[PDB]
Amino acid sequence: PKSMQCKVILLDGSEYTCDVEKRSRGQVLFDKVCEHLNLLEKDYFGLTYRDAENQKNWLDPAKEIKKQVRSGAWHFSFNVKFYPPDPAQLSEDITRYYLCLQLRDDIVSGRLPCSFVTLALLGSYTVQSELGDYDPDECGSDYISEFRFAPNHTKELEDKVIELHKSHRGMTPAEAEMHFLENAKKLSMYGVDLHHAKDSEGVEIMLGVCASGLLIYRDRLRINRFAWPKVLKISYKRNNFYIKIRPGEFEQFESTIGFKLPNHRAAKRLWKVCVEHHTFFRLL
Ligand SMILES: CCN(CC)c1cccc(O)c1
Repeated sequence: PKSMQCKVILLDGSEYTCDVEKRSRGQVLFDKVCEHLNLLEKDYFGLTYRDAENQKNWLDPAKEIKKQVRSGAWHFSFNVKFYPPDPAQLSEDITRYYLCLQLRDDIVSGRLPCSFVTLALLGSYTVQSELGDYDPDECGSDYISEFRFAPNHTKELEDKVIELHKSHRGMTPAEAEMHFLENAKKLSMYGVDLHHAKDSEGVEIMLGVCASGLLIYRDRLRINRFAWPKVLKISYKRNNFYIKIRPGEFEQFESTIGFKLPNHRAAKRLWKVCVEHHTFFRLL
């Protein structure tokens, strides 16, 4: 029975290494990672890998690892797949902790845009959870934390994190992570997976997939929302992606909306994440 070495980047940036049989389905590796992380609420999380295009793909837990990574290294990242709309309803604090770690990376990476004050408030709750009560002995008029908080760090932002941290005296880690999530969950791009596309007229847009539905970002003025209830069917063909959109109240026919993706693989990637999110929605 031949075994392949797996390397997994965890959300704290640490690296987990293990072996699985070469014919293993993704679930086998994911179970080993989740046991390492003492994670029980596993269904919100998944593993990603990079293809030769350095594009992120979800490892399908139901499919053979070898049939997915194909030519690539057995190198993966542990990520949030389904962002809970209401993280207070997760059963375990450790689930909320890994969700906070994922959101901290979504923020630093710029996937999750954030106002100055929200960057400072989230940062202040992270510092509270990890260091406890503000300590002046660990501070100065110049102080620059180790913590990454934003895609573009400024002294103004560092100062504001310290001001807010002083206010959290006595707050426990689970409490500070809950306040972190109460703020993060309200951000317009929370849990939104963005896909580059063109509309039917060749105009570049972004397609956003999230718990609530599919978002179109044409411009800051033109923004379509298709709540999952309105979506009957999601399909791809060649480089094309289509959604079948419910007749309006008293209308006779469904409508189909068509999009151009960068290639067949990018169309397939978007369709799979849409199907998986639509299922998640009907379980809420
Ligand atoms: C079990 C997999 N399924 C996929 C959408 C899922 C994922 C997260 C929560 C949940 O209640 C269900």
